[PDB]
Amino acid sequence: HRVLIFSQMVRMLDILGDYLSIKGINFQRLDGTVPSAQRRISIDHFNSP
DNA sequence: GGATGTATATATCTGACACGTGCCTGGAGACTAGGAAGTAATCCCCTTGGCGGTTAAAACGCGGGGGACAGCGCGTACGTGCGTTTAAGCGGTTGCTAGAGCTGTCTACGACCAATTGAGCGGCCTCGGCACCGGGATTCTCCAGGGCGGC
Repeated sequence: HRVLIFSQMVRMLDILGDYLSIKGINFQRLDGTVPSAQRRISIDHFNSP
């Protein structure tokens, strides 16, 4: 399985990103701080076979 | 042997403590009215954490020259000291007037209260001016016919 995780706060997204960084899980991220080019890059990277 | 240095005692000066007195202002006691605390309702602004898109401001780098700063010379203007003058400072005259303080009288002026009403705040209707739409007058580009030339 692959999982999306939705949050109302981007600071809680930072907390989960650090949790997966010390945990060691390949994660990708999207919020309002990420510009549209890196958003397109991340969505295409997650959807690649 | 005479006079000088020094110690203890006595009279006088002076700031401080307590006693006395007035008086007037603060405190005690009582009453009352209203200022403010509390309550409920309504509505609008502010808080925190986000997103999206524009864009002009902020940031960064680099070249260069204008300006800040240091040094040096110089000459003038200010400091310093002394002798002389002068006016400030103190004490003094001599009267009159201004002003603080106190007491007294009175009157016009402002506080206070009730009734009234007319000037301030909000909305509604209308006009002045600006703007949207329809119709008439004026000017520009174009398609076709007539005449001339060539094989």
